[PDB]
Amino acid sequence: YRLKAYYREGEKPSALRRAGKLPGVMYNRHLNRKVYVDLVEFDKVFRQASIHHVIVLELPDGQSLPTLVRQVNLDKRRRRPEHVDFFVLSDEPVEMYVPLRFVGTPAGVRAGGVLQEIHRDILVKVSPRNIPEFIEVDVSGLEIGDSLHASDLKLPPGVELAVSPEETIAAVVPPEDVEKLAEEAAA
Amino acid sequence: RMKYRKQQRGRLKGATKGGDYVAFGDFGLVALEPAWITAQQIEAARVAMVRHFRRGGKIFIRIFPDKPYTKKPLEVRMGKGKGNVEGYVAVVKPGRVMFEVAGVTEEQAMEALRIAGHKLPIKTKIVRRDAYDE
Amino acid sequence: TKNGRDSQAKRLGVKRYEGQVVRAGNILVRQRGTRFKPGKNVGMGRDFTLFALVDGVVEFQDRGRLGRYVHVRPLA
Amino acid sequence: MPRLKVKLVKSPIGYPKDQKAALKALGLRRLQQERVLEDTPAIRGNVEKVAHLVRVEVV
RNA sequence: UAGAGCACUGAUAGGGCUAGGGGGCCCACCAGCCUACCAAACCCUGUCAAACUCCGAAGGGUCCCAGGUGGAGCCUGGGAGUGAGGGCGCGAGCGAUAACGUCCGCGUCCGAGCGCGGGAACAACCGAGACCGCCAGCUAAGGCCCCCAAGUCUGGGCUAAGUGGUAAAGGAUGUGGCGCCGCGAAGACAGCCAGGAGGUUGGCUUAGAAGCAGCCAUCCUUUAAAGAGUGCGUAAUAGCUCACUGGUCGAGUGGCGCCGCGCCGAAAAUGAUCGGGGCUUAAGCCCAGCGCCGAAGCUGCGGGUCUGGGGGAUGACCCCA
RNA sequence: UCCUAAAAGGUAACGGAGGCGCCCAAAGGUCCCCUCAGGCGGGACGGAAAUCCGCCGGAGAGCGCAAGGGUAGAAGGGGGC
RNA sequence: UCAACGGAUAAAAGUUACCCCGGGGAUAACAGGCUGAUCUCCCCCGAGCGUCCACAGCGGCGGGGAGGUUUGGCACCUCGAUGUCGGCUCGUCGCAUCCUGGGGCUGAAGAAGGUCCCAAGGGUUGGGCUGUUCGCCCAUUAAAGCGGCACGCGAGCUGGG
RNA sequence: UCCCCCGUGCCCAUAGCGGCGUGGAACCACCCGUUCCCAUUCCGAACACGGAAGUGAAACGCGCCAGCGCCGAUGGUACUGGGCGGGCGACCGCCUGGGAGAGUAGGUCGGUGCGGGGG
Ligand SMILES: [Mg+2]
Ligand SMILES: [Mg+2]
Ligand SMILES: [Mg+2]
Ligand SMILES: [Mg+2]
Ligand SMILES: [Mg+2]
Ligand SMILES: [Mg+2]
Ligand SMILES: [Mg+2]
Ligand SMILES: [Mg+2]
Ligand SMILES: [Mg+2]
Ligand SMILES: [Mg+2]
Ligand SMILES: [Mg+2]
Ligand SMILES: [Mg+2]
Ligand SMILES: [Mg+2]
Ligand SMILES: [Mg+2]
Ligand SMILES: [Mg+2]
Ligand SMILES: [Mg+2]
Ligand SMILES: [Mg+2]
Ligand SMILES: [Mg+2]
Ligand SMILES: [Mg+2]
Ligand SMILES: [Mg+2]
Ligand SMILES: [Mg+2]
Ligand SMILES: [Mg+2]
Ligand SMILES: [Mg+2]
Ligand SMILES: [Mg+2]
Ligand SMILES: [Mg+2]
Ligand SMILES: [Mg+2]
Ligand SMILES: [Mg+2]
Ligand SMILES: [Mg+2]
Ligand SMILES: [Mg+2]
Ligand SMILES: [Mg+2]
Ligand SMILES: [Mg+2]
Ligand SMILES: [Mg+2]
Ligand SMILES: [Mg+2]
Ligand SMILES: [Mg+2]
Ligand SMILES: [Mg+2]
Ligand SMILES: [Mg+2]
Ligand SMILES: [Mg+2]
Ligand SMILES: [Mg+2]
Ligand SMILES: [Mg+2]
Ligand SMILES: [Mg+2]
Ligand SMILES: [Mg+2]
Ligand SMILES: [Mg+2]
Ligand SMILES: [Mg+2]
Ligand SMILES: [Mg+2]
Ligand SMILES: [Mg+2]
Ligand SMILES: [Mg+2]
Ligand SMILES: [Mg+2]
Ligand SMILES: [Mg+2]
Ligand SMILES: [Mg+2]
Ligand SMILES: [Mg+2]
Ligand SMILES: [Mg+2]
Ligand SMILES: [Mg+2]
Ligand SMILES: [Mg+2]
Ligand SMILES: [Mg+2]
Ligand SMILES: [Mg+2]
Ligand SMILES: [Mg+2]
Ligand SMILES: [Mg+2]
Ligand SMILES: [Mg+2]
Ligand SMILES: [Mg+2]
Ligand SMILES: [Mg+2]
Ligand SMILES: [Mg+2]
Ligand SMILES: [Mg+2]
Ligand SMILES: [Mg+2]
Ligand SMILES: [Mg+2]
Ligand SMILES: [Mg+2]
Ligand SMILES: [Mg+2]
Ligand SMILES: [Mg+2]
Ligand SMILES: [Mg+2]
Ligand SMILES: [Mg+2]
Ligand SMILES: [Mg+2]
Ligand SMILES: [Mg+2]
Ligand SMILES: [Mg+2]
Ligand SMILES: [Mg+2]
Ligand SMILES: [Mg+2]
Ligand SMILES: [Mg+2]
Ligand SMILES: [Mg+2]
Ligand SMILES: [Mg+2]
Ligand SMILES: [Mg+2]
Ligand SMILES: [Mg+2]
Ligand SMILES: [Mg+2]
Ligand SMILES: [Mg+2]
Ligand SMILES: [Mg+2]
Ligand SMILES: [Mg+2]
Ligand SMILES: [Mg+2]
Ligand SMILES: [Mg+2]
Ligand SMILES: [Mg+2]
Ligand SMILES: [Mg+2]
Ligand SMILES: [Mg+2]
Ligand SMILES: [Mg+2]
Ligand SMILES: [Mg+2]
Ligand SMILES: [Mg+2]
Ligand SMILES: [Mg+2]
Ligand SMILES: [Mg+2]
Ligand SMILES: [Mg+2]
Ligand SMILES: [Mg+2]
Ligand SMILES: [Mg+2]
Ligand SMILES: [Mg+2]
Ligand SMILES: [Mg+2]
Ligand SMILES: [Mg+2]
Ligand SMILES: [Mg+2]
Ligand SMILES: [Mg+2]
Ligand SMILES: [Mg+2]
Ligand SMILES: [Mg+2]
Ligand SMILES: [Mg+2]
Ligand SMILES: [Mg+2]
Ligand SMILES: [Mg+2]
Ligand SMILES: [Mg+2]
Ligand SMILES: [Mg+2]
Ligand SMILES: [Mg+2]
Ligand SMILES: [Mg+2]
Ligand SMILES: [Mg+2]
Ligand SMILES: [Mg+2]
Ligand SMILES: [Mg+2]
Ligand SMILES: [Mg+2]
Ligand SMILES: [Mg+2]
Ligand SMILES: [Mg+2]
Ligand SMILES: [Mg+2]
Ligand SMILES: [Mg+2]
Ligand SMILES: [Mg+2]
Ligand SMILES: [Mg+2]
Ligand SMILES: [Mg+2]
Ligand SMILES: [Mg+2]
Ligand SMILES: [Mg+2]
Ligand SMILES: [Mg+2]
Ligand SMILES: [Mg+2]
Ligand SMILES: [Mg+2]
Ligand SMILES: [Mg+2]
Ligand SMILES: [Mg+2]
Ligand SMILES: [Mg+2]
Ligand SMILES: [Mg+2]
Ligand SMILES: [Mg+2]
Ligand SMILES: [Mg+2]
Ligand SMILES: [Mg+2]
Ligand SMILES: [Mg+2]
Ligand SMILES: [Mg+2]
Ligand SMILES: [Mg+2]
Ligand SMILES: [Mg+2]
Ligand SMILES: [Mg+2]
Ligand SMILES: [Mg+2]
Ligand SMILES: [Mg+2]
Ligand SMILES: [Mg+2]
Ligand SMILES: [Mg+2]
Ligand SMILES: [Mg+2]
Ligand SMILES: [Mg+2]
Ligand SMILES: [Mg+2]
Ligand SMILES: [Mg+2]
Ligand SMILES: [Mg+2]
Ligand SMILES: [Mg+2]
Ligand SMILES: [Mg+2]
Ligand SMILES: [Mg+2]
Ligand SMILES: [Mg+2]
Ligand SMILES: [Mg+2]
Ligand SMILES: [Mg+2]
Ligand SMILES: [Mg+2]
Ligand SMILES: [Mg+2]
Ligand SMILES: [Mg+2]
Ligand SMILES: [Mg+2]
Ligand SMILES: [Mg+2]
Ligand SMILES: [Mg+2]
Ligand SMILES: [Mg+2]
Ligand SMILES: [Mg+2]
Ligand SMILES: [Mg+2]
Ligand SMILES: [Mg+2]
Ligand SMILES: [Mg+2]
Ligand SMILES: [Mg+2]
Ligand SMILES: [Mg+2]
Ligand SMILES: [Mg+2]
Ligand SMILES: [Mg+2]
Ligand SMILES: [Mg+2]
Ligand SMILES: [Mg+2]
Ligand SMILES: [Mg+2]
Ligand SMILES: [Mg+2]
Ligand SMILES: [Mg+2]
Ligand SMILES: [Mg+2]
Ligand SMILES: [Mg+2]
Ligand SMILES: [Mg+2]
Ligand SMILES: [Mg+2]
Ligand SMILES: [Mg+2]
Ligand SMILES: [Mg+2]
Ligand SMILES: [Mg+2]
Ligand SMILES: [Mg+2]
Ligand SMILES: [Mg+2]
Ligand SMILES: [Mg+2]
Ligand SMILES: [Mg+2]
Ligand SMILES: [Mg+2]
Ligand SMILES: [Mg+2]
Ligand SMILES: [Mg+2]
Ligand SMILES: [Mg+2]
Ligand SMILES: [Mg+2]
Ligand SMILES: [Mg+2]
Ligand SMILES: [Mg+2]
Ligand SMILES: [Mg+2]
Repeated sequence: YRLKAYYREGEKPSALRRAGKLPGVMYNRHLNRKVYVDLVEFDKVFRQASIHHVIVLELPDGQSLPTLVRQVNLDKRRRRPEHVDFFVLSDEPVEMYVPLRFVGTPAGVRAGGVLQEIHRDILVKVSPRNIPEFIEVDVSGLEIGDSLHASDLKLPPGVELAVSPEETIAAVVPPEDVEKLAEEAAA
Repeated sequence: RMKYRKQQRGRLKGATKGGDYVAFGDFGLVALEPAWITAQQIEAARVAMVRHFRRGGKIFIRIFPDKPYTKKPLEVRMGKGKGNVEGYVAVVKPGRVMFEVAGVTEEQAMEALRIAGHKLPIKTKIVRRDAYDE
Repeated sequence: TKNGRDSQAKRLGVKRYEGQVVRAGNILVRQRGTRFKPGKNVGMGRDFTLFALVDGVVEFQDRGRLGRYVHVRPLA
Repeated sequence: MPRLKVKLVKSPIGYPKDQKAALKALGLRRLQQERVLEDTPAIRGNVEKVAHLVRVEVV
């Protein structure tokens, strides 16, 4: 996805927000710059984009850059972004969380139950060349009380995980109900 | 539970840490206003939620009551309240995420998460999940 | 309702700060245990008190894993 | 540097003791009183506190 | 310490993992296998703590150096009064996140400034520290439609409640403003004419359960169209109806979210009222700007006194601060 | 002793919690030597836990007693005088 | 264990409705006030009940508030005195309405009733028991309302408590 | 001036854990033995003495690695001296000066002073 950035310096972050320009930063092992996109704009983009999909930043230097969103700090009290970080990628093995499609409705979901998707993305070492829009998961052999860890994954080429081989991806869990109430309040 | 004894009141200054983001679940309920939420108040919302979608998905409870609630039996001034009469409470400041629902449709989360809001002493708000993570 | 107890305050802490002239043997720091260790011309008594052994000025120094030391850099 | 002119305008009444003493050090007797003096670091320091009670010119 | 943090002490929701416990098949040689149960330890997710801290400010404290001649400071000594305090702002405990409550800390004003202007009135809220005189002058807070000094001032919005003239969850096609989404001249929204169906009477329970009590759920066919179904209704039907398509029509229209002012929620005791009268493109609310009234504050002029300094060999007395 | 106590000291309430009215001729002085708790494995009686060996294990042990601060580069355990 | 721990003697407990003096609203009891936990009423949510059907009628779990009749908290005027329960006389005001008037809904055929809304104008009985307030009861009624006024009213009365 | 090793101090984890490689000529360790000095609550394990032969295994020196530990910005927010405004309140906002913790980017398998032997 693409987005038009702007250069910043001494101006008050508070003042920028007044107008509608969300401040932020861009950087890597070599770069580091005070910047600010337009909020309403960034929203449209970041909503779709997220920290999984790359963004092409466009400065008034004609400069295009393949920046990944590192973190976005929010205004506690009525949620809303205050300030962003953009990691300028290059071509080296970078790690980063990437999406997760749990396709197929497990034995539990069928017999009444709940798919608890512990994760919705995975920290994996990877090249800027590789940006698998997702990673499918055959989660269907899941009975009530079962789980799916990292060890089980459809890892595309060149994509090694950075997390643990044990760390769980998701699980099916029992569905709370009203009959449960009788027992709970009693004991 | 265990801890120790009775605990001072302390104020509820700005909702700084008073808050979070949606952890698990499809939707959730946030506090717009600071308050002490009682044990009873909590369970009230819970059981409400379930009762709404019988045999339903999963309700998360991000808040938890650990402050002892002191109170005097209709007397005057010796010692500190035997307290614990309402029992215990949770410090909810503006922003905090209190309940997550998952495994249901919007019209269910909206309704249930709303009904719960009727048990809470506070103005509240129900969130989708935007995308803002970390 | 038993609780009205307490002990009287012991008023302890650093008594003379860094960059302060000191006479022969006046106290410099009163401390609970060994929040501070001796140093150049600086001994310590039973209660872990730290006092000057000579005149001159007091200087502090943090030695990390070692401890925090306090000594008098004399002159005359 | 330039000498500072400093006129007192808002009554120091009710204002914390410290500032009471600043207006004293700045030689600011009574209200609406003019007062021109050197711009040193320590002079400003006082004029600093009592800002909300004085307007500063430059001469 | 505020903050924040979870590395110690504890607390904690969910999941992974895994000792011990529960309960079934399988047993007696004791073993094993399950477990939409209980649960230590460990892990990830997420979080709490006055008496928890890996971390940690603003700030405060003290020494040195400098400014600082002030009803400053220090030393000896004569004289005291005071040892009920009070309210307000802030930071805590107690209290019920009650009290013109209480108890500390920092500050402040009343005390003793119930002297002066503002707040209708009112120790302590805003303004200001009264030596005396003046039928002079500028301003402070506040205020400038009349009671009542001074603008029925200028410009741009909002409010129709007398809101303003002082109540909460919660509610609602009040009105104004910004934003995103979808529909529409290949005809939208509304209304209005026609169908709105077939196996089906969906499967399961129930005396009964025909889209239509309760439970489980995701077919295709005639078609341009009609949901294993929206709401009523019968004992159960049919029924009427939305959904749904096509025509009439002719231009806009439906929704989501943010902001400003207002509406409901709103019941008391001697007579009413925002101080009053009155006020509606305001005399209300928000933004901007010029002017003016307004204290015992400040300036002008005169006098008193005390201190300090300068003139006075001279005292006396004279000038000045 | 700790908190309240607002990062100097201090600081109240019939505020929140707990101890003291002793003990030790060694539990004292010094010289020399020595380093725990706990977790896993191996071991006849033992048996979750005696004692033995291995490995990991910076202080979670210990310091006569409450709590805090300190602390194995000893204040902790042993010995000689 | 001078432990009441800065320790008055070497050496010490009760009682007063028979009581008294000096003081205090610096401090209780009455009342007022502030507060509103308790109290009275209203409201939000709607699990559920009512064959069907959430409000004809009802409402778990929890939430917001009004009023200032009760119980209470505080100690502010009043201790050089503000007489305290009940009755009696005379009342007057509120309205959250007991009756009569008007109205929507109804699980309203009619008659009768349920419930909410409007509405103080006037009305709101006599006796037994007890100091009683309160309450139970007898016989009636259109009805036998609740509450404020120092729980109105002792320089008006009574004086059972 | 330089390099190797040895003894010692300093900053006090960017120096540490683990992994891999490396040197015994000098140095150091281990190794030989326990008559003597001296020593084990028992053991020459340890400390101690005499001393070639063997060895670089262990220990240690050096170096490469980041997986763990450790260091870790920038921007931004919390909070906050001082000044001002708002709500009945529980609270909230503005100005001026200060400004973290966490997390991110990234760094690290150290640096250096004196003395002594060795080319
Ligand atoms: Mg694919
Ligand atoms: Mg409460
Ligand atoms: Mg009492
Ligand atoms: Mg889902
Ligand atoms: Mg969904
Ligand atoms: Mg509610
Ligand atoms: Mg609410
Ligand atoms: Mg809401
Ligand atoms: Mg986030
Ligand atoms: Mg005390
Ligand atoms: Mg103490
Ligand atoms: Mg004390
Ligand atoms: Mg203390
Ligand atoms: Mg100061
Ligand atoms: Mg004057
Ligand atoms: Mg922890
Ligand atoms: Mg954790
Ligand atoms: Mg846990
Ligand atoms: Mg747990
Ligand atoms: Mg757990
Ligand atoms: Mg479980
Ligand atoms: Mg088992
Ligand atoms: Mg098990
Ligand atoms: Mg078992
Ligand atoms: Mg059996
Ligand atoms: Mg079985
Ligand atoms: Mg059998
Ligand atoms: Mg089992
Ligand atoms: Mg692990
Ligand atoms: Mg861990
Ligand atoms: Mg974790
Ligand atoms: Mg982790
Ligand atoms: Mg703390
Ligand atoms: Mg610390
Ligand atoms: Mg850390
Ligand atoms: Mg740090
Ligand atoms: Mg200073
Ligand atoms: Mg000086
Ligand atoms: Mg004197
Ligand atoms: Mg006193
Ligand atoms: Mg006082
Ligand atoms: Mg005072
Ligand atoms: Mg005061
Ligand atoms: Mg108060
Ligand atoms: Mg004064
Ligand atoms: Mg007056
Ligand atoms: Mg007033
Ligand atoms: Mg006064
Ligand atoms: Mg006054
Ligand atoms: Mg004028
Ligand atoms: Mg003016
Ligand atoms: Mg003005
Ligand atoms: Mg105008
Ligand atoms: Mg206008
Ligand atoms: Mg009004
Ligand atoms: Mg509202
Ligand atoms: Mg609304
Ligand atoms: Mg609408
Ligand atoms: Mg068409
Ligand atoms: Mg049909
Ligand atoms: Mg059928
Ligand atoms: Mg059938
Ligand atoms: Mg049919
Ligand atoms: Mg039917
Ligand atoms: Mg299919
Ligand atoms: Mg019919
Ligand atoms: Mg039938
Ligand atoms: Mg039909
Ligand atoms: Mg529109
Ligand atoms: Mg009403
Ligand atoms: Mg304006
Ligand atoms: Mg203006
Ligand atoms: Mg001008
Ligand atoms: Mg004057
Ligand atoms: Mg004059
Ligand atoms: Mg003279
Ligand atoms: Mg003379
Ligand atoms: Mg002369
Ligand atoms: Mg003469
Ligand atoms: Mg003369
Ligand atoms: Mg003259
Ligand atoms: Mg202490
Ligand atoms: Mg402490
Ligand atoms: Mg302190
Ligand atoms: Mg302390
Ligand atoms: Mg402070
Ligand atoms: Mg302080
Ligand atoms: Mg505190
Ligand atoms: Mg301190
Ligand atoms: Mg307390
Ligand atoms: Mg004795
Ligand atoms: Mg001995
Ligand atoms: Mg061991
Ligand atoms: Mg092992
Ligand atoms: Mg064995
Ligand atoms: Mg054993
Ligand atoms: Mg064993
Ligand atoms: Mg330690
Ligand atoms: Mg102990
Ligand atoms: Mg101890
Ligand atoms: Mg301490
Ligand atoms: Mg200790
Ligand atoms: Mg300790
Ligand atoms: Mg320690
Ligand atoms: Mg310890
Ligand atoms: Mg020793
Ligand atoms: Mg010892
Ligand atoms: Mg000894
Ligand atoms: Mg005594
Ligand atoms: Mg005695
Ligand atoms: Mg004493
Ligand atoms: Mg006696
Ligand atoms: Mg007697
Ligand atoms: Mg008596
Ligand atoms: Mg008497
Ligand atoms: Mg008698
Ligand atoms: Mg008698
Ligand atoms: Mg008698
Ligand atoms: Mg008698
Ligand atoms: Mg007598
Ligand atoms: Mg008397
Ligand atoms: Mg009083
Ligand atoms: Mg009273
Ligand atoms: Mg109330
Ligand atoms: Mg009750
Ligand atoms: Mg009530
Ligand atoms: Mg109400
Ligand atoms: Mg009602
Ligand atoms: Mg509900
Ligand atoms: Mg509903
Ligand atoms: Mg039913
Ligand atoms: Mg329902
Ligand atoms: Mg229930
Ligand atoms: Mg109930
Ligand atoms: Mg209720
Ligand atoms: Mg409540
Ligand atoms: Mg309630
Ligand atoms: Mg309530
Ligand atoms: Mg209530
Ligand atoms: Mg009362
Ligand atoms: Mg008082
Ligand atoms: Mg009198
Ligand atoms: Mg009288
Ligand atoms: Mg009415
Ligand atoms: Mg009624
Ligand atoms: Mg009627
Ligand atoms: Mg009828
Ligand atoms: Mg009716
Ligand atoms: Mg009697
Ligand atoms: Mg009667
Ligand atoms: Mg009456
Ligand atoms: Mg009364
Ligand atoms: Mg009364
Ligand atoms: Mg009376
Ligand atoms: Mg009488
Ligand atoms: Mg009477
Ligand atoms: Mg009477
Ligand atoms: Mg008589
Ligand atoms: Mg009698
Ligand atoms: Mg009598
Ligand atoms: Mg050379
Ligand atoms: Mg040379
Ligand atoms: Mg050195
Ligand atoms: Mg090796
Ligand atoms: Mg060799
Ligand atoms: Mg041999
Ligand atoms: Mg031998
Ligand atoms: Mg021999
Ligand atoms: Mg010999
Ligand atoms: Mg020999
Ligand atoms: Mg020896
Ligand atoms: Mg031996
Ligand atoms: Mg020999
Ligand atoms: Mg060789
Ligand atoms: Mg070799
Ligand atoms: Mg080697
Ligand atoms: Mg090595
Ligand atoms: Mg760190
Ligand atoms: Mg960091
Ligand atoms: Mg920063
Ligand atoms: Mg500030
Ligand atoms: Mg401030
Ligand atoms: Mg300012
Ligand atoms: Mg206010
Ligand atoms: Mg940081
Ligand atoms: Mg981290
Ligand atoms: Mg990294
Ligand atoms: Mg390293
Ligand atoms: Mg290494
Ligand atoms: Mg050298
Ligand atoms: Mg050399
Ligand atoms: Mg050489």
